[PDB]
Amino acid sequence: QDVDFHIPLPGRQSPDHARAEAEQLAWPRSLGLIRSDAAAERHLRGGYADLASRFYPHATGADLDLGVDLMSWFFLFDDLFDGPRGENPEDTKQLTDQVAAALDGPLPDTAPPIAHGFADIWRRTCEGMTPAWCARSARHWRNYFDGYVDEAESRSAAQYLAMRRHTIGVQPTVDLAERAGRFEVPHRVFDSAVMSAMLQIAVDVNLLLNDIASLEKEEARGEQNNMVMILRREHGWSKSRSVSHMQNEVRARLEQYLLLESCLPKVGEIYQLDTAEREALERYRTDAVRTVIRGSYDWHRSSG
Repeated sequence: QDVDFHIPLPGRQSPDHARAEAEQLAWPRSLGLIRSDAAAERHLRGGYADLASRFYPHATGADLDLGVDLMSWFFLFDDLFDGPRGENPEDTKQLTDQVAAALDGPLPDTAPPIAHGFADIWRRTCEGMTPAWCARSARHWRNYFDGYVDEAESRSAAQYLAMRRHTIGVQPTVDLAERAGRFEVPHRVFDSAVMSAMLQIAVDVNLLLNDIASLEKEEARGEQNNMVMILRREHGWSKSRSVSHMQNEVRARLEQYLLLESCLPKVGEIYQLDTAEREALERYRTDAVRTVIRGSYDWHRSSG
């Protein structure tokens, strides 16, 4: 909670958010993901419908619900690896595969509820979008899953960031902004060195914000796979020099984000984007990439 940062983007949040936070439970309940009332309340206090409403400021009604549900599923799924299952590449994969199976076709009734939940989400993420968009999203989900498997394997900052960039969930998050918004950035521009650089900054910034906010919690339990802990190790720094340096890393990433944003008009020329395309890319910049950057910061300033 509350550490100062340099984030020059407009804070926004969906006008339909309250109604969204109110009906939050019907979904995870009906899919067996939350059984008892104390678990429901343990959920309400993570504040996932709030975060959804900042990542997806442009959404409403069922489109906002799909985001709320993604946010819920995200944390529910993450819990299942807090156990012993998290240090054995084979129990992780064991699970992973049953969830990732949903990307290829229908699931056997005997699949865990965390996998039927995911399928309900994906069935809704893709309906109405184009086949190619759909396939690009699926590719992203599979690395997410493999991210968890390559993490269980582990029993260096550049090595830490390396594995963390997949497990964080940013990309499939951003992908959902397109679906909720009902638009799609030009596929050829999505693959561009400039945009993927903007995407790598959204990811990096998110895990640095995240690692700072939860500093006192993972510390009390001995975890050494946290940016702060790792930064004192590699460099031999005091816990306060490790935190300032991260604020710096963020500040510098945000500076550059803006630099890249200015190269965007020229990038649209290079790809000879037409009028509609030039616009879908504008939406993507302001409604998907920006919101994932700012939404998280605004959120860590009250909830979760």
